[PDB]
Amino acid sequence: EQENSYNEWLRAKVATSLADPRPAIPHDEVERRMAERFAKMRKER
Amino acid sequence: HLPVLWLESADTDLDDITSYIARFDIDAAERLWQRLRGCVLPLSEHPYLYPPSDRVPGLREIVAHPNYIILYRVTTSSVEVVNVIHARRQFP
Repeated sequence: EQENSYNEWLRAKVATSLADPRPAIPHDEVERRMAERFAKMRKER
Repeated sequence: HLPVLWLESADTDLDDITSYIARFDIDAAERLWQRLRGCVLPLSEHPYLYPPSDRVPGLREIVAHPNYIILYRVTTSSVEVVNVIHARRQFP
Protein backbone atom coordinates (compact mmCIF):
# COMPACT_ATOMS: atom_id res chain seq x y z
CA GLU A 1 0.00 0.00 0.00
CA GLN A 2 3.01 2.25 0.57
CA GLU A 3 4.16 1.45 -2.98
CA ASN A 4 0.86 2.71 -4.40
CA SER A 5 1.24 6.07 -2.67
CA TYR A 6 4.84 6.31 -3.88
CA ASN A 7 3.90 5.56 -7.49
CA GLU A 8 0.94 7.96 -7.48
CA TRP A 9 3.13 10.67 -5.95
CA LEU A 10 5.81 10.01 -8.56
CA ARG A 11 3.44 10.02 -11.54
CA ALA A 12 1.93 13.31 -10.35
CA LYS A 13 5.46 14.67 -9.86
CA VAL A 14 6.44 13.78 -13.43
CA ALA A 15 3.13 15.11 -14.77
CA THR A 16 3.95 18.44 -13.12
CA SER A 17 7.50 18.26 -14.52
CA LEU A 18 6.18 17.69 -18.04
CA ALA A 19 3.65 20.54 -17.79
CA ASP A 20 6.42 23.06 -17.03
CA PRO A 21 6.54 25.82 -19.70
CA ARG A 22 10.21 26.53 -19.06
CA PRO A 23 12.59 24.88 -21.57
CA ALA A 24 15.12 22.20 -20.75
CA ILE A 25 18.60 23.22 -19.64
CA PRO A 26 22.00 22.01 -20.91
CA HIS A 27 24.07 19.88 -18.55
CA ASP A 28 26.70 22.62 -18.91
CA GLU A 29 24.39 25.02 -17.03
CA VAL A 30 23.39 22.60 -14.25
CA GLU A 31 27.08 22.00 -13.56
CA ARG A 32 27.42 25.78 -13.24
CA ARG A 33 24.50 26.21 -10.82
CA MET A 34 25.57 23.24 -8.72
CA ALA A 35 29.00 24.89 -8.53
CA GLU A 36 27.32 28.18 -7.66
CA ARG A 37 25.30 26.49 -4.91
CA PHE A 38 28.16 24.64 -3.22
CA ALA A 39 30.27 27.82 -3.25
CA LYS A 40 27.56 29.89 -1.56
CA MET A 41 27.03 27.08 0.96
CA ARG A 42 30.71 27.10 1.92
CA LYS A 43 30.85 30.90 2.18
CA GLU A 44 28.01 30.47 4.71
CA ARG A 45 30.29 28.38 6.97
CA HIS B 1 26.89 12.54 -29.45
CA LEU B 2 23.32 13.41 -28.37
CA PRO B 3 22.97 16.55 -26.21
CA VAL B 4 22.19 16.02 -22.52
CA LEU B 5 19.52 18.37 -21.16
CA TRP B 6 17.85 18.96 -17.80
CA LEU B 7 14.29 19.90 -17.01
CA GLU B 8 14.02 22.75 -14.53
CA SER B 9 12.11 20.37 -12.25
CA ALA B 10 15.16 18.09 -12.33
CA ASP B 11 17.47 20.99 -11.48
CA THR B 12 15.11 21.93 -8.65
CA ASP B 13 15.22 18.34 -7.36
CA LEU B 14 19.01 18.51 -7.53
CA ASP B 15 18.95 21.73 -5.54
CA ASP B 16 16.45 20.39 -3.00
CA ILE B 17 18.24 17.08 -2.38
CA THR B 18 21.70 18.61 -1.99
CA SER B 19 20.34 21.46 0.18
CA TYR B 20 18.91 19.12 2.83
CA ILE B 21 22.05 16.98 3.01
CA ALA B 22 24.37 19.99 3.15
CA ARG B 23 22.72 21.22 6.36
CA PHE B 24 24.49 18.22 7.97
CA ASP B 25 27.27 17.25 5.53
CA ILE B 26 28.44 19.41 2.62
CA ASP B 27 30.91 16.79 1.35
CA ALA B 28 28.24 14.07 1.40
CA ALA B 29 26.17 16.49 -0.67
CA GLU B 30 28.99 17.00 -3.19
CA ARG B 31 29.75 13.29 -3.45
CA LEU B 32 26.10 12.69 -4.29
CA TRP B 33 26.25 15.35 -7.02
CA GLN B 34 29.51 13.95 -8.43
CA ARG B 35 27.77 10.58 -8.67
CA LEU B 36 24.57 11.90 -10.28
CA ARG B 37 26.49 13.92 -12.87
CA GLY B 38 28.65 10.86 -13.61
CA CYS B 39 25.50 8.89 -14.47
CA VAL B 40 23.93 11.54 -16.70
CA LEU B 41 26.98 12.78 -18.69
CA PRO B 42 27.68 9.46 -20.53
CA LEU B 43 24.04 9.35 -21.69
CA SER B 44 25.21 11.18 -24.83
CA GLU B 45 26.92 7.96 -25.93
CA HIS B 46 24.50 5.36 -24.48
CA PRO B 47 21.01 6.94 -24.53
CA TYR B 48 19.09 3.64 -24.19
CA LEU B 49 21.48 1.98 -21.73
CA TYR B 50 19.06 2.00 -18.78
CA PRO B 51 15.77 0.06 -18.70
CA PRO B 52 12.41 1.75 -19.26
CA SER B 53 10.45 2.62 -16.14
CA ASP B 54 7.34 0.65 -15.23
CA ARG B 55 6.17 3.29 -12.74
CA VAL B 56 6.28 6.15 -15.26
CA PRO B 57 5.82 4.84 -18.83
CA GLY B 58 7.84 6.81 -21.36
CA LEU B 59 10.78 7.37 -18.98
CA ARG B 60 13.93 5.43 -18.14
CA GLU B 61 15.28 4.75 -14.66
CA ILE B 62 18.88 5.09 -13.45
CA VAL B 63 19.62 3.84 -9.94
CA ALA B 64 22.53 6.21 -9.33
CA HIS B 65 22.61 5.59 -5.57
CA PRO B 66 20.89 3.08 -3.26
CA ASN B 67 18.70 5.97 -2.06
CA TYR B 68 18.35 8.10 -5.23
CA ILE B 69 17.02 7.51 -8.75
CA ILE B 70 17.34 9.55 -11.96
CA LEU B 71 14.39 9.49 -14.37
CA TYR B 72 15.12 10.50 -17.96
CA ARG B 73 13.82 10.05 -21.50
CA VAL B 74 15.22 10.12 -25.04
CA THR B 75 13.50 12.64 -27.31
CA THR B 76 13.85 13.14 -31.07
CA SER B 77 16.88 15.40 -30.53
CA SER B 78 18.26 14.92 -27.00
CA VAL B 79 18.16 13.07 -23.68
CA GLU B 80 16.22 14.96 -21.01
CA VAL B 81 16.63 14.41 -17.27
CA VAL B 82 13.06 14.63 -15.98
CA ASN B 83 13.37 14.22 -12.20
CA VAL B 84 15.79 13.09 -9.48
CA ILE B 85 13.92 11.35 -6.67
CA HIS B 86 14.51 9.53 -3.42
CA ALA B 87 14.08 5.80 -3.97
CA ARG B 88 12.23 5.17 -0.68
CA ARG B 89 10.74 8.55 0.31
CA GLN B 90 8.34 10.93 -1.44
CA PHE B 91 11.18 13.42 -1.71
CA PRO B 92 11.72 16.00 -2.94
